[PDB]
Amino acid sequence: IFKPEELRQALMPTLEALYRQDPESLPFRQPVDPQLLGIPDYFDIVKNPMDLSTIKRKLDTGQYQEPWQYVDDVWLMFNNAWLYNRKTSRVYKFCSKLAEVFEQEIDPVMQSLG
Ligand SMILES: CCOc1ccc(C(C)=O)cc1-c1cc(NC(=O)c2ccco2)cc(-c2c(C)on(CC)c2=O)c1
Repeated sequence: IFKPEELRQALMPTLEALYRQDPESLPFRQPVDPQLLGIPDYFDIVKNPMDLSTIKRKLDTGQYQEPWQYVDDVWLMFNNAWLYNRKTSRVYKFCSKLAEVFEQEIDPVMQSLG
């Protein structure tokens, strides 16, 4: 069992590492609005959307019961972007950079938790 403050203290640095990536985190900081972005086909392909602001709010307000729920949401965000965007596209490459950063950061944090 995990207290929400314990999860926030341990996991927020891994999320901050993603936010720190500029420009690579810019497609992921807010939820995708297909109308604003001019990609109205998005929700036909991405049925379970996820973004950094949602993950941050969940961590801030205690909505995760255990750390693998947070890890699941981060990977859901990455997988959505790799599914929707073409392999040669800017956003796909940005996602791959974030995933490389996350893999480096999450491993020892989960070991300390556990
Ligand atoms: C239509 C192509 O855009 C996308 C396509 C797909 C996806 C996904 C996540 O699958 C995301 C984006 C996307 C990209 C960028 N920026 C750059 O790519 C960039 C910045 C600098 C160089 O490149 C910003 C935003 C964005 C958001 C989410 O919220 N806002 C204002 C709140 C935004 O501006 C969204």
